[PDB]
Formats: sequence, C-alpha cells, structure tokens
Amino acid sequence: DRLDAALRFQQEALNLRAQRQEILAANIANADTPGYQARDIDFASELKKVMVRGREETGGVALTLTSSHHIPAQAVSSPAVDLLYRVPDQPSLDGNTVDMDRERTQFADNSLKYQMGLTVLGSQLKGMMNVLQG
Amino acid sequence: DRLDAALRFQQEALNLRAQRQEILAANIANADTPGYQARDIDFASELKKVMVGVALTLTSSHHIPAQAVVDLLYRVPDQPSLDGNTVDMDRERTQFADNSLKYQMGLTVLGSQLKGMMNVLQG
Amino acid sequence: AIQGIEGVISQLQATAMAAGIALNDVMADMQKASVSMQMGIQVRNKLVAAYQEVMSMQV
Amino acid sequence: AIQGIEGVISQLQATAMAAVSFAGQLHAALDRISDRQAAARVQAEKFTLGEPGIALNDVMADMQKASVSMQMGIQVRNKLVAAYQEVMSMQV
Amino acid sequence: ALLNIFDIAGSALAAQSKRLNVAASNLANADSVTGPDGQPYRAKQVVFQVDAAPGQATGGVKVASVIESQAPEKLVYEPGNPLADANGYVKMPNVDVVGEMVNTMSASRSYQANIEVLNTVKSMMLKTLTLGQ
Amino acid sequence: ALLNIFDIAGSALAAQSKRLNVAASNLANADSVTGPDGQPYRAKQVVFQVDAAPGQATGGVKVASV
Amino acid sequence: GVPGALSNQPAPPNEAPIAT
Amino acid sequence: PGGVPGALSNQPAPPN
Amino acid sequence: GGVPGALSNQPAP
Amino acid sequence: GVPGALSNQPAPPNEAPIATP
Repeated sequence: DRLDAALRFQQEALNLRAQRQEILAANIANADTPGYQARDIDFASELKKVMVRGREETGGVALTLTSSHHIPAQAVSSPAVDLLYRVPDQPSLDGNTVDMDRERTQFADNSLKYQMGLTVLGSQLKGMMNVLQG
Repeated sequence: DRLDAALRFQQEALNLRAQRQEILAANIANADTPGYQARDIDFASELKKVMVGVALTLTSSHHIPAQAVVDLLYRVPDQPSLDGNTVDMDRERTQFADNSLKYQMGLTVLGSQLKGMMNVLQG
Repeated sequence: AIQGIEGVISQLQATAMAAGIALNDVMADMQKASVSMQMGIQVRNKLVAAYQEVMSMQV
Repeated sequence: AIQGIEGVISQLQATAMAAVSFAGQLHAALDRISDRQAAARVQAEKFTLGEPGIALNDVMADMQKASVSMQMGIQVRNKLVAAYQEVMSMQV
Repeated sequence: ALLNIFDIAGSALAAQSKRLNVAASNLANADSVTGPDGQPYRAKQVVFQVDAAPGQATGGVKVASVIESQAPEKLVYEPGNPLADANGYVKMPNVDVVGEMVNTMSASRSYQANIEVLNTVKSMMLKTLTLGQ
Repeated sequence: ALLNIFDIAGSALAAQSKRLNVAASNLANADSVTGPDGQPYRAKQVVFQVDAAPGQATGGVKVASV
Repeated sequence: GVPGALSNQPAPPNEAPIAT
Repeated sequence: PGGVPGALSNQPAPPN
Repeated sequence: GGVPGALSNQPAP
Repeated sequence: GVPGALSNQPAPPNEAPIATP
C-alpha cells in the first residue's frame, strides 16, 4: 500500500506518456490522409484526473473462457482520455490539420519526457533496493 | 553442430547473393565483348540445392586429413545486336541494384540473429 | 454476501459511533514484487536472528 | 499401458464421484516467444526465397517485434534468477 | 501501451508502400495504349482510411480500395495505328506526370518518417526493459 | 525475384529503350530503297501493353511485338 | 484560437472554391 | 471518411 | 490484397 | 520466353546479311 502509493505518480505519468506517444504516432501515420483532424491530449489535466480517479476504459469487454478449448476474443478497447483537437496552423485543400513540424516537436518532447520518467522511476526503485539489500 | 543449422540458411543465402553479384558484375564488365552471352543463376533453385561430405578417416597423427575442392543459365536476349552481345544494360543494372539490396538485407538478418544469440548469453 | 452486508451495516454503526498489458505495467509490478519479496526476506532474517540470539542464551 | 488405461478409467470414476500453474505459465511464455521468433524467421526465409506477396516492411517489423520479445524474456529470466538466489540466501 | 505503435507504424508503412507502387505503375504506363483486355490503361489511385474498428479512437492508416482516377482520357489523332476509334481517336491514359512524381516523393518521405518512429519506439522499449536494472 | 517497384521501373526502362531503338532504326532507314530481299523498308512501331500480373491492380509495361 | 493550442471542438471543413 | 491522398485531393476539384 | 506493396517480391512468380 | 528470363540454352548467333543468300 505505502510502496504502491509512493510509486504511483511516476508510474501513472509514464503510462500517460505512453498513451500520448501512441496518439502522436497515430497523428504522424495519418499525416497524408485527407480529412483527418490531428488529435492530442492535455497531459496535466488528464494526469491529475487519472490520479484522483483510477484508470478506466471505454469498453474492453471480452468473451468469457470457462473451458480450456473456448476460442479467446476481445472487442475494441481504448483509454478514458479526452481526445482533443489541435488548432490548425495553415489551411489545406485535402482537409487535414496534421502539421508535421508540430507533430515531430511533440514527438521528440514526449520521447525525452518518457525517458525522464523511466530515469526517475528506476532511480527510486534502486533508492529502495539500496535500503533493503543487506 | 546445432549452431550451424540455425545459421545455415542465411549464410547460404548470403554466399549465393555474393556469387550472383559477381556474375552480374562480370556481365556488366564484358558488355562490349562481341559474342559474349549474358549468364545468370536462378537464385531460388540453387538455394534449395545448397540447403538440401565424408571426411576421410585419419587413423594416426601422420595420416593427412581429406582435402576439400552452381549452374549458369543463359539470359534470354531482348534486342538483337550485330556483334552477338546479348548483355542489356537496363535489365542487369536493375538486377545488380536488387542483389546489392538483398545482400544488405541478408547481412542485417544474420547480424540480428547473432546479436540475439549473444544477448541471450551476456550476463 | 449476506455476511458481507452484515459487515457493511456493522461499519455503518462504527461510523455512527465515531461521529493488453504493456511493458510499462509489467516491469513496474515485477519490480514492486521483487522489492516486497526482498523486504519480507530481510524482516524475517532479522526476526530469526533475534530469536536465535535469545535462544543461544545461558540462563 | 493396459494398467495406464485402467488408471484413466479409475480417474474418470473419481470425477463421476466428485460430481494453470507458475511452471505452466513460464512454459506458455517460452512457447509464445519461441513461436513468434520462428514465425518471423520463417517469413524472412520466405522473403529471401523470392515467393510473391511477402513485403520487406512486414519482415523487418516482425524481426523487430521478435527481438523485443526475446529481450523481454531475457529480462524476466534475469530477475527470476536473482529472486531465486535471494530466497536461497535466507538463513534458517 | 507503446506496443500499439508497432501496429500503427507498420500499417502506415504498408499503406505508403502501396501508394508509391500505384503511383509508379501509373507513371510507367503513361505512354501505354493497350491493356491485357484491349482497354486503354486507366490511371489508378489508392484510398486512405483510418484503420480504426468501430469504437477505436485513433489508429494507423489502411488502403480501402484502388479506384480509377477521374480525368478525361487523353485523345490522340492517329488513325493509322491499328488501335483506334471510329474517328481515329486513340485513347491514352490520363496520367499527370507531375502529380505522380510529387506523389512518389511524398510517399517516400512519409515512409521514412514512419521508419524513424519505429526506430525510436524500439529504443524506448529496450530502455523500458532496462527499467530497474 | 525483383522487388515490385524494381520490376515495374526496369520494365519501363526496357520498354523505352525498345521504343528508342525502333525510332533510331526508322530514322536510319529513311532513305532505303531495298532490303536484303528486294522489298521496301516498312516503318516499325512498338505497342505498349500493361503487364497487369494481378487482377487490374498495377503492373509495368511489356512489349508484345514490333 | 492560438495555433498549436488544444480545443475540444473540431475545425470546420475547409474548401477552396473556384467561383463564388 | 479519408479519400485519395496526395495529388488528386490537393488540386482544385471541379465544383460539383 | 488486390494491390501488392512496392517492397514485395514480384507478384509474377 | 519473356525477355529477361532464364534458359539453359545459348541464343543463336546474330547474323545480319546484306544480300539474300
């Protein structure tokens, strides 16, 4: 409980970093698709929201497998994050708002912040094994 | 050895790519020889043949161990030249570039397999 | 459970008186379990050492 | 065995009257990782063979995924061995 | 959930490869006059859609179908060629060469961007696997 | 054998080379009175077909005959 | 809205007509 | 609803 | 599916 | 058959006479 609570903030921030990078990679993949508004999330507000109320999913339901021969299958699943629209910079005839400079800057920034989260969490876990080890 | 069996396919593919690369470059070099036929190998069949021997027996120390010691298919000509040369620049240039790419891909795959076998052991 | 609802009403009386999985999650829980197991091992070792020191006495 | 089939029918009678594990999970994980690696290797060999329909993109991505899965298995083995060594070091 | 980036970027790479292949096929047949059925070659183009099943927020990209490009067939007056019309109007493909070259360049650039995404994602997965160690 | 893009573009190169060869041979024989047998030279034409290996999807260019 | 900021409402479909 | 990427959807389309 | 990728082995086998 | 295929037979010599023999 205590150890779970102490390591919960950085763990949740790192998970939200992963989901934000998935969203940014989806934006980069759809960069040439006509009629695709770029999506992004407000990291701080969603992080506090996940902090106060635990993580949740839109659906994520799945077929139950009582026997050992039942065929496993799961329907679509996604986080409970609010996918907001990014304000376009300049217009385009095809009708997508994926501006590549913004996408690649957010991608690199999210990359470094995820590495920072990994460093902090690893430092804390060593900072604990140091105490326990004897 | 089991290690050979895992890396046999990629090593044979890499060697066959190198041999076919040499053959294609020989075709390029001899483009101006009158009467030269453009030769090539069928990569898949030769790869089957190589993938699909008896070291002589050494009774003592002085006994000497056994000493060790592909089929070329003609290319179908496209344009009839007057000097009998059937080497076409465009076809073999594309084949040369493709063989270079596939040699690089084979190097990448073999290196990845060796690196995985290594990180399994490192510790 | 029926006994579970009994426990809920008991806690209400107490209040009255008083007034798929990703690497990110896999690795974090794996580390947490390693840490908890090490803590348990160390605490038990301390307890066993204290008990053996007590029993190695001379009365 | 004849006596083995006798034992099977005996266990069936036991089920009539009456009316997965950590090692199993580790075996399942090893089988899954090996199956993924073998699938990637087979697709790579098929591409090297020249058979139509196999794209270099899929080959390279599947090799990437297989490498990541192998590294995950290696890390799990490392920790598991470390935990076993820690437990065996306990003084009783 | 960094593993889903593998699927997203792989789908994007496959779709961009298909688009580049279709553009190159159109470009290489700009001068064609006949098809296997005798019909004139019709310039073709892929259709890009979000690879999201119903209920999925954001996915990669997928090629729905290949469609004939909407443009008038280029009429050429050659009533001596064995293939012709009633008035000798040979029909040639409607390929716009500049458009195909720009499409090839764009497909190559998007492909390379997706490769970079995959590379950095794999590096991060390895670093995550080196979390506490 | 070849990658699909390699095959398509190489077929395009070969087809353009054949068309250029036909044009050059015609330009050389513009003033020829007789052939080797006693018949006039006839201008050659090259016909481009799409080598649609799959069903109607894509394909390079092939030359059936001159 | 400031470009590069985040808004909960999508941008309207843009069009470039030739004749008004 | 996606559409054709690149040249076709970035050239001024006919009115109707 | 109907269209093979650019980086695929010649559809013609 | 197709120009650029593989065959086990060398192509016949490329003769171009000036007059009919």
